[PDB]
Amino acid sequence: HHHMSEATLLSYTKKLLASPPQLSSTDLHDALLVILSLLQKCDTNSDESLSIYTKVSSFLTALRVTKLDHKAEYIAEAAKAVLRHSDLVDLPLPVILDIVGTGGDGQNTFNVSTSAAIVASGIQGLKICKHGGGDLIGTLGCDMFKVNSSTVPKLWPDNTFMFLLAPFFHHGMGHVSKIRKFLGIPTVFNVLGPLLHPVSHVNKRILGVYSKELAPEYAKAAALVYPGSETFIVWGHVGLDEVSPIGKTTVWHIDPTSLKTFQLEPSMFGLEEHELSKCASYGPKENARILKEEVLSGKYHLGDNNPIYDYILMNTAVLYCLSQGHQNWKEGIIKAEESIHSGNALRSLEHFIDSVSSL
Amino acid sequence: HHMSEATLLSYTKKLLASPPQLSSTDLHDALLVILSLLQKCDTNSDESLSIYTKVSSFLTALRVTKLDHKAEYIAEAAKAVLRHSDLVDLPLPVILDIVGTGGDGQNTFNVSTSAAIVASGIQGLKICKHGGGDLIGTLGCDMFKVNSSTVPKLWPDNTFMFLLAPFFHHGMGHVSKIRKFLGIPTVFNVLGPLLHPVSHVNKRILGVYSKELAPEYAKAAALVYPGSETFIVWGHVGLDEVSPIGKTTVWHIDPTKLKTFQLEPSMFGLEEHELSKCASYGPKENARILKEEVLSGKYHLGDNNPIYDYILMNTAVLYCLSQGHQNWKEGIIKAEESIHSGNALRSLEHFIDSVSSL
Ligand SMILES: Nc1cc(F)ccc1C(=O)O
Repeated sequence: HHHMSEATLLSYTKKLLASPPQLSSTDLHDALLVILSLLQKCDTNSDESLSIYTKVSSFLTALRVTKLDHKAEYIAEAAKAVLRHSDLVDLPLPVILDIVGTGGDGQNTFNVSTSAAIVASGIQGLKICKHGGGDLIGTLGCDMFKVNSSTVPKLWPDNTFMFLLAPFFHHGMGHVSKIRKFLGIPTVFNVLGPLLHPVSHVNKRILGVYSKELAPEYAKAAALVYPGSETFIVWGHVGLDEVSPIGKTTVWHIDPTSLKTFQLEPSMFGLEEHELSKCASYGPKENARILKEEVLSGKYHLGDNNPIYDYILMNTAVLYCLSQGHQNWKEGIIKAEESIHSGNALRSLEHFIDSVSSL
Repeated sequence: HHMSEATLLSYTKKLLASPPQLSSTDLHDALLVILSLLQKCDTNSDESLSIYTKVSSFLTALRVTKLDHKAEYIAEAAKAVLRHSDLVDLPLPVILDIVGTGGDGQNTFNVSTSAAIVASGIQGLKICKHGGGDLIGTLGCDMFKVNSSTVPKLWPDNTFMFLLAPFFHHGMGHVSKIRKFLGIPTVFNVLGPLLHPVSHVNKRILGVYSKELAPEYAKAAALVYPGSETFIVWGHVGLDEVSPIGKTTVWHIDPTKLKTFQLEPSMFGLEEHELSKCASYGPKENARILKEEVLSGKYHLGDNNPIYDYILMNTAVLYCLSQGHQNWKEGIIKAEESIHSGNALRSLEHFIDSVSSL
């Protein structure tokens, strides 16, 4: 009877069981708003809670089976519906970039994403507002829970680097957290993280995706969620949501002043290829120590063929090149190298850690 | 433990593959995992939340693939539910059943029970009707007394028996709450007619709600009842019975191939009646009409009483199925004779008395 009811949710699920399916991209937006209302108001241990988890499970599964949650317009409406339950950052009116992946690629490489974001943030004229999650920033002695829509505006003016932990912004993602665990299958939610940036001022971004087949739809989705933001969608050919240190990577270029694809190889950066096995994660604590006491403290050099160092330089070089409007990959390398050895990258990180500590 | 959420999840994943990797025996095994897990959901705990999430996921994925519209899947689903059933063991006439899937959005009179009773008064015929009884319940019959253990006692001396489904199929009891919560059709919606606990039944009418379903539903009926001559019926107004208005398609399984023909009340010498004239007056009222207005002999062929015509027609189809011909007007004469001889009221009365002295 009320729009925000099991009855309304059921009617949207029934559009999904029709041949062909009759669920529009805007219906998916509307359905997700009903699911989030139904889940936020859940009465613990009530029959109503079981019935609701039943109908949300049913909807989300139907949506996976039809594959409409892999269509650009549907991904965008889904991100938009989720964002309605989010704390967005209100800022008073350098190039501001984000770098992040969908995940879901079944890989466990070093956190190059946060590392490149920190090294890029050391380059004069760049500002980095990375949205993610992760624990890595956690283990450098700053409470990431202190960073929310209320504190980001205080941190914003004097910081070249910032990290936003998604769960402290996206209360809608918090509401589906338990049913996602219970479902144990991928859903539309597995690909929304990168399209939920709560800072409107971000100009450019690298968005990594787990699959070649998603990339073109994810590029069209990114264009709809971040209108006029110049964007690389990246897919490493080995199956990786960032620029791979082995083999090729494809870039899908959303260029608002112009769709177009181009191919990246480590040789274009003046770097050796490295196998994924040589570029592994040692978990958050050790990743952070490696980053802070080795990479950012200048223990390694361009030309040392240190695999992790190379991997971070390359991802940094793409951030720089994206930021300046050119494909001079070796120049982004030089700029990444200078950010580290000048101490600027470590200073950018330390200033953000001190800033957070002060809240 | 193999009967676990993790095992169910792996079955759901088979359904999300392109193309799906869920075989019909996979559905059988998945359904035993489901009925086992749902048995443990006696509270609204988080474990229950989790199990309902995964069963809903599985059942919904099955519906959207449409594997639950395929005969092999429907038969394997029936076999899995029957594992949780009390089945009737009998010592080794024609024995008939008449029942529908429901799910047609109609609210028509209980013509199956009524036609089963009238048919049971035609000499040579034995009726063991299986159904979801509330009607026969209100005629002073303790239908809980009719179970696995008591059916063999009632079998020898009764031309008519009614078997109330929820007292046989514990497995259906377990999925009752989640099916209500799902609000969408699943495979469970079409299993009722395929769950008969007496294997000696050798002919039946099974109504379906959909033209589209009927062909695959006839195949499933042939897999579930290999030793059975069967009519699947769909009234074109959208009805799981021989319709008192417009045409009814019949799919015929003759275990000698899917034969088809068409029924129209004129073939029975009957006027057409709108569904509105053949409405369900509720269990207590339906039982009153059937025993007072119909089995008493108050109405005859030619009175054009809608309920009475509706019962005569469905009885006549049972008779013709039983005899291996299409003499529909002979069917009417045999039905009219079972009502007006009193033989029908007596057959029902014998059963109610058999159950009373149990
Ligand atoms: N709830 C049921 C119980 C039975 F024994 C047989 C069928 C059903 C049904 O819901 O159709």
